[PDB]
Amino acid sequence: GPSAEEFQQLRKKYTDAGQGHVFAFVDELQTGERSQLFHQLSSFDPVRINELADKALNPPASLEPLPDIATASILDSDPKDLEQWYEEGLKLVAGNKVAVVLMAGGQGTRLGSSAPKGCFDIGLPSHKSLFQIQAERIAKLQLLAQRISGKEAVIPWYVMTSGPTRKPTEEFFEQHKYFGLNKSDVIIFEQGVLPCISNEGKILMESKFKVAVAPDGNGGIYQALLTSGVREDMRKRGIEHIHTYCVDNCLVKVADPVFIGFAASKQVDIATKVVRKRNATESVGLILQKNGKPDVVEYSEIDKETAEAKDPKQPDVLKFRAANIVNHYYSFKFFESIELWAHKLPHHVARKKIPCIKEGTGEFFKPEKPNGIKLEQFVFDVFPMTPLEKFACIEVRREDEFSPLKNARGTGEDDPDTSKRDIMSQGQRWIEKAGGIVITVGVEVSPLISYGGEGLEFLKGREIKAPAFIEK
Ligand SMILES: CC(=O)N[C@H]1[C@@H](OP(=O)(O)O)O[C@H](CO)[C@@H](O)[C@@H]1O
Ligand SMILES: Cn1ncc(Br)c1N
Ligand SMILES: Cn1ncc(Br)c1N
Ligand SMILES: Cn1ncc(Br)c1N
Repeated sequence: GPSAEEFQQLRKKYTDAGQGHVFAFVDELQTGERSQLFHQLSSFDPVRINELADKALNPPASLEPLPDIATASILDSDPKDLEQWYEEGLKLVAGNKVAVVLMAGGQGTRLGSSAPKGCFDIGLPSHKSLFQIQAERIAKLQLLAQRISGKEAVIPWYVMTSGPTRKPTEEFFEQHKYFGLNKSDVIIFEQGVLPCISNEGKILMESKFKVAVAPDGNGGIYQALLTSGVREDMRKRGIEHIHTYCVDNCLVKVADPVFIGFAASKQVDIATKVVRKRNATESVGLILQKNGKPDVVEYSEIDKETAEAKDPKQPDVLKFRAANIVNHYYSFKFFESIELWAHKLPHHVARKKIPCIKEGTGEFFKPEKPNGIKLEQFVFDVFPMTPLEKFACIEVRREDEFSPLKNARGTGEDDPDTSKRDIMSQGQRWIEKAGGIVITVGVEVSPLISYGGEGLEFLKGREIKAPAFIEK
């Protein structure tokens, strides 16, 4: 019983807003289930929900590649610059100035796992989860940074989850003792939610006592950094540089020192990585300059014309081919401005099949056709807020840096088999370059042995029979 007169004023607000049907079932509810609905409805402003539904449902460009000033490439940067960025990056780690934010609030709808995507075991000989691989890269990088400071290096690991992934993720991290990181340096927090909206603009009811909600997209990171206390913790620690990435990339160079030292040396607010797009239809965002500003056209939003546009003088090469691999740098100073622009991030509309109560009956039904929409903010929608001179984009090698897990085994791409093959082909490559000989497919190299190919001299001359696993 959370008051009765408060229940009344809340009912007025929703009914005035044309959303009174959320109370249609109140008179047959337990006291617990009533209190659930009251509290959760009180967390949403129904007028604001109408505004969003209206823009989504009744909705109302100069478009060029990024100029050369804002762009760089691992593939053709002066090696003096690559070494200098690497060294400076590593200095910043050794200065305890580098934090990581892992975006891991995804559902993995194409993967159809029961567990968080970061728990998934892609069938490596180690059977290590994506999370563990990433934790060991952090572990290894901390050790590398010690080797040029002679002091302990800490990179705090902020892990952003959704309501659906938060509990299993914390249990997994706990069961694995945080993969050998200090639990005090790993913070698990949660992104926010928005209500799912029917095609007619009506809030959808999951049960007779609960509204259907969904995570607010990876662009919900910003808001969540404030409300979780994470930005505060970063400030306390003296963090100045933050690498943000998606959980699903099994090759991700966590806190990559070249990237950090590149961005810091340019004094950007924001930097981002790309790879050459694989073909016209790859499900990647494209980074470009839109209306004079840095920006991303998401794969779900691009038209055929722009996706298939060819380069004037290279008729089989796409004009727009800087594929977003969700690897971002921010200055800490950028995050200090979140309150000024968080509310300006647009809401992207996705038409979704949302299980709910049929308004009228109460029969909790799984719908056939998309009955409603989910709204999501995207992390990269801050790019057009950022001046070109304070933005930087750097090309990396797909085979070293981007191998996403989108689909279930059996698909044939961006799946557990392509992921394993990419990690094991990278390990063989590194071993062969250090003098090792591989019989033979591929070799898994623990990040604790090598972060990025270093430290493998001990393998010179040794014959390794693939498939193998190099651990301590
Ligand atoms: C909002 C966002 O981060 N979108 C990203 C993200 O797409 P998904 O819809 O999450 O698969 O990962 C892609 C790379 O796997 C990237 O190209 C795209 O732009
Ligand atoms: C010239 N160009 N366009 C996309 C990307 Br990647 C590069 N290098
Ligand atoms: C994108 N933006 N707007 C104000 C400020 Br300070 C920043 N970084
Ligand atoms: C044209 N462009 N976009 C990103 C990057 Br790297 C380059 N060169």
